[PDB]
Amino acid sequence: SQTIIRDCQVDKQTRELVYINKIMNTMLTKPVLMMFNISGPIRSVTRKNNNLRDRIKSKPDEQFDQLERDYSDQMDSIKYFKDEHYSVSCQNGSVLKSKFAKILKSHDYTDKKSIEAYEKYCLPKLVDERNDYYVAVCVLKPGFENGSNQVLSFEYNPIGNKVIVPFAHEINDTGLYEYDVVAYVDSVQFDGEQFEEFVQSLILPSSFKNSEKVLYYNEASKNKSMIYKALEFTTESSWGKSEKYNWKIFCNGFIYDKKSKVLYVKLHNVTSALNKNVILNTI
Repeated sequence: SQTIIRDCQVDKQTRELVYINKIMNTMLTKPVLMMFNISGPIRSVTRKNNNLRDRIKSKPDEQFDQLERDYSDQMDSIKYFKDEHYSVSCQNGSVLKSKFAKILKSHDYTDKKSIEAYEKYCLPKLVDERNDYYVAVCVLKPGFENGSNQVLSFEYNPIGNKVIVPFAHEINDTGLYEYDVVAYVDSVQFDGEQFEEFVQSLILPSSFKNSEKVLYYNEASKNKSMIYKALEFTTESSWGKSEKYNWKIFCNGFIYDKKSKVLYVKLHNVTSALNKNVILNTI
């Protein structure tokens, strides 16, 4: 149910975004819509083996585990790409905005109410005036969950040396969005400012201990730079000989390897009033 993203430069002009969504692995009863921004037009769409999900996920998870001290368990122009079960179209947001229902019908996404809903709560997040960023429309069809290929791979060419990390949620009534996504983005440049804005708006899960505090970290290390929040608290034995434990869990934010220009993102069960993408520069 978590969303896994891997975006890598595969050569001078091309990048590949691998997107694994929660939906993608459900018994789809009818066509499902997924839309997100991408920094350039797509030229190929493929499905990949499910083993890729854990391979990709382990990377950001591993990086963030290194920050924790979890004493648990202790003993003490529109382009189309189709398949028997999915249908995708790439186009500038303005275009999608200008022909939404037809394009969607094009992918066999009929339900009028649903179309209106997306046009009202989704599209606004995917259409920017300043830059007419591209949008990827994927309609998943029943049967997509049959087999071991519920992983979409988008081959594309970045416009203007930019890379969009698709975090934009659907606009909702409460103004609060719960995130659960991990990401791996290589060949990108650090952006402290927007990383901080994001980290500082996050609300961590609770350990239910009256003594817990949420600390904000923004530290640069030898090779890597980290911006994250963590839940910290102490636990001590009552029997005497107070062997104190300083727990440091629920670390979420951005970790950036300055040497290899790799970005690790983890926003696991955190809430925020921010509903936006992270747009970075390529290297």
